[PDB]
Amino acid sequence: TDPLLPGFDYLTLHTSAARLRVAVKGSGPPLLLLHGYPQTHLAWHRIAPRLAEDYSVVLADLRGYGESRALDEEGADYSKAALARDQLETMGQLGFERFAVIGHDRGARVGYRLALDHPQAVAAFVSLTVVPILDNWAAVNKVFALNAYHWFLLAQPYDLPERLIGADPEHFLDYTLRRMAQGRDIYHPQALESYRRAFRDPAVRHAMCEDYRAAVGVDADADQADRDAGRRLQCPVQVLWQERPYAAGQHPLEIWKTWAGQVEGAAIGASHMLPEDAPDAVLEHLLGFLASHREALR
Amino acid sequence: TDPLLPGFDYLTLHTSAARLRVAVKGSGPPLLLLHGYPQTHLAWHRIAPRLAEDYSVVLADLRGYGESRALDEEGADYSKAALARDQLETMGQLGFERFAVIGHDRGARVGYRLALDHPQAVAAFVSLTVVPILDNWAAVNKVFALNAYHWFLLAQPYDLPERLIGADPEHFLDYTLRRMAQGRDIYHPQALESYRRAFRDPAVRHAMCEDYRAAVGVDADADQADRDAGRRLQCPVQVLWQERPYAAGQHPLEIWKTWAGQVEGAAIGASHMLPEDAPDAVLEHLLGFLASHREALR
Repeated sequence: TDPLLPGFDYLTLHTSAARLRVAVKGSGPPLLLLHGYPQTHLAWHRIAPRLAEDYSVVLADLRGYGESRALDEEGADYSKAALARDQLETMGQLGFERFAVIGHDRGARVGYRLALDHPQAVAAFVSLTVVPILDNWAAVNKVFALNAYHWFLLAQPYDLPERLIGADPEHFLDYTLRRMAQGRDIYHPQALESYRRAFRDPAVRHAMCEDYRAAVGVDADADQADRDAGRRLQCPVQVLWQERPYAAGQHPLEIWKTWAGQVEGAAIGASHMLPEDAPDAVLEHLLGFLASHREALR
Repeated sequence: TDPLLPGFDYLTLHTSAARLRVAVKGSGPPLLLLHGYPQTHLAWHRIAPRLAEDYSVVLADLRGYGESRALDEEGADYSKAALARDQLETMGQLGFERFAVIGHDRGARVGYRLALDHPQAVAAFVSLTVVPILDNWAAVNKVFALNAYHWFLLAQPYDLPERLIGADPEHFLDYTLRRMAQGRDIYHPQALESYRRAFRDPAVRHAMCEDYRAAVGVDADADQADRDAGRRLQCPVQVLWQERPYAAGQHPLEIWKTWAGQVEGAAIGASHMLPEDAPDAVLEHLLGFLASHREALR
């Protein structure tokens, strides 16, 4: 019965390599919120309004997801580094050279790559559920690959996964969202229609496969280069993770401490879909982190 | 320009739990040849005629593949152990209580499980490309899961993979066969039409998913129980493998020596599809192995 994103102004930004859908609200220090797969900026609908009471809030559809599209309709770059440049250009266009980044799922992957590549631009970074892909790949075993089968399917060469997931897009979308939510009734029916309409667009499905392809390839190469160079995130980092068992060496707080000198975080008793499943818990942690690092935002 | 399976007699066997398509030819000691995924008994067309000059040759479609079907059209068992019982019943019906087994791909998985469960029935065992699933699962890493993505896709719960692979069955079949052959022109056009017609049958596709599901679950459990018990194959074993690099502990000859006291084998410079890609090399090795162990066949 609350409206979706009350008072958010919907924009379409024309950047060097993309046409990006953005929604903005608020004043004060800037926050960029980046959704994940197979979603859009509406995934933040339970979080963004509260944040916009105290901050400048920018919500974006990732390149190729939702209503955002690459201008190169044949061979665009959907690597995290390219999407990180999109974020620089987006925030710059809106008046911000330095900003906090809050990401979930693929959006957190864009976010950390942004922070690594462009440390002057990232005041603080929050990851919901994500650790760097280098660490994920090192952890692959039987159970991982069964649970996260789509990491392998969607990364197969063009156009195998596009043919398979494109056959009955809405069925695959619905199946995937239910599975990611552990069957919990977390999707606002109207947000859902938005996710569905995006997924019915073959270009969106292709951009999602390209994301997964990049994760295998160039994104992992970029992480390795940073590890080799000893390059770490320079800002405060918060990681919010799903309450579940983590193998030795796999705990998200432990992993982030190998990538950044200033790390904190908390477990949340919800599914992978933290923005929609546990918005009040997420907000409590986010608000406290941002307040505690108000000097970093300056 | 040679006919397919000249002089083979096509039978349909009515077993306790299945209706099985069988093709037989020859006299002398019995050999049971078991094809793999996504194929049928026709995969042996370049090998079986030569063997039938000197042996009793039995070719079968695995339960649910090709023209073989489970009688339980709702909830059949497609575990390797169940398909191994099918082989006992098949060979018994034809007059054989003890026989050699030559398997490729999923058929070799049926074969080794038969040998373990029913050592009195298996005179000798030949595996083309396969090691026990327990060993495969222990080797899962990033590259394995990308290369063998279908092991993970096809094992997802009912009916996810059936929906995806069933959308355009012939396209997926053709793609998969090309990939497995490394693009080599190895499929006789008429054998191909047979593989295609089977794959167009939703029941066949479902039985294939069930095979992959069993591989994750009960088949692996069965291997572990044998390992725990110290149970090994009791017959001579030959393994013919694809010439490629194998990680330490992963070489097929080394692995089979942990499962059997009498093991030999050879590399063949071909794709995974050894029966069709390298029939002359396979025959040279098979004939020599069977001749060398003629006493075991008695």
